[PDB]
Amino acid sequence: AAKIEDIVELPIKGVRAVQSDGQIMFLSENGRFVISGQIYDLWSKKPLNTMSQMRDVAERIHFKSMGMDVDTLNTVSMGRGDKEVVVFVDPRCAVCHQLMGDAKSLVDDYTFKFIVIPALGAESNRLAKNLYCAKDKTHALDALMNNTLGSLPSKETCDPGQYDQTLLTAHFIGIEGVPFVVAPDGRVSKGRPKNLKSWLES
Amino acid sequence: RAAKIEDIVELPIKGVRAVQSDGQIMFLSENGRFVISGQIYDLWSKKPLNTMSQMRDVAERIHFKSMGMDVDTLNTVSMGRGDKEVVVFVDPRCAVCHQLMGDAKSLVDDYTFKFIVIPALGAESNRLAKNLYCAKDKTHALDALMNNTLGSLPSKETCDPGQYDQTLLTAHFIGIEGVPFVVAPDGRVSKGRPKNLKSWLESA
Repeated sequence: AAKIEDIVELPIKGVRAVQSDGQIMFLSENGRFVISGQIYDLWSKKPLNTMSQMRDVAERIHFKSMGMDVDTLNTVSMGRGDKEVVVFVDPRCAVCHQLMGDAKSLVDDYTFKFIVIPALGAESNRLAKNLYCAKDKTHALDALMNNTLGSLPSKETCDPGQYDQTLLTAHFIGIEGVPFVVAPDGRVSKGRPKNLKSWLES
Repeated sequence: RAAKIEDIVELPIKGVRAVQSDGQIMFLSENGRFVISGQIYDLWSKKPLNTMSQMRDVAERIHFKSMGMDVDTLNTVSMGRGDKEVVVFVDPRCAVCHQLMGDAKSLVDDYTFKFIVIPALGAESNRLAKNLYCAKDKTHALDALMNNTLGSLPSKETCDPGQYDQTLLTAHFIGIEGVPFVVAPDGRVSKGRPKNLKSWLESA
């Protein structure tokens, strides 16, 4: 337990990994600062040594490698396929509803984890709570998909705060917007894929 | 040498803290996902930052001369006679800015103020900022800026610096935020008007 003697917030709003002359350096967004050295992904517990690895953290999210179990979040599952797809959705998000529709034709190859987050506020919170508190989750999936979550029978003792953990977690780990799809190989789609089936195969 | 850049990746990092522990200074991202171990260099001032005072310095201070930025080359008007230069970024329609420039008049024996005009509030401020820049006779610029009469300053015959103000772009790039924005002689910044300008201006 080494103590931190001092901490200073630097005027850096962004960082690029830049490869040149057998080295990878870290250059700030307005180009004021360059850092020479080694970067370590504390969440996945590994050094990033190659540009493929830099590309990987920009492009992919590996929940298991980072020790994040999505089933512990406000999650409903659809399908029984051997490859797992993650989708962050708002209960009121129509594009999300459409995505969940396209996914029904894919349940033989994939198991979709729909992570419900009240990204759109107000009524979305009330809905996400109804999902989180529903007694019989076997009907949660259908209610989420039909925007009928409001009617779901609640557990007697279930009253979360307004700051939804799944939302906080998503915000924290860098999930932006809904729907947000993470393919089995970790590739992220910020929005609904043009064609879900093809996008999913790699 | 020189060598080409083979590859570039934008990393998911929105902020960086310098963190001192066990005799080294590490660079930790805003959500704690990444730590960079190694050496940071201020490319604008052309020096290594090796200590926490030096980290604090880039956090707290802006040193124009050291970064090769001559503020007199921006859209700038000067007031006063003092041996110490104070820099203030102002929008021509900014009431707080006007009040600051006003308080500054009582300090001209000790300081020379550089009022760098930026149309941060856009629209009508642009035309005013243009009018200053294109004023043929700059000896009346200070008074026009301070009396909010830049609209009437006679312009050079062929002068239209365009829709995007160079001073504004420069301020944005180097990270000057809001108006007024004060930089003391010792480089210390104030984002807003300091409570008392006179005392604040003295070295600290």
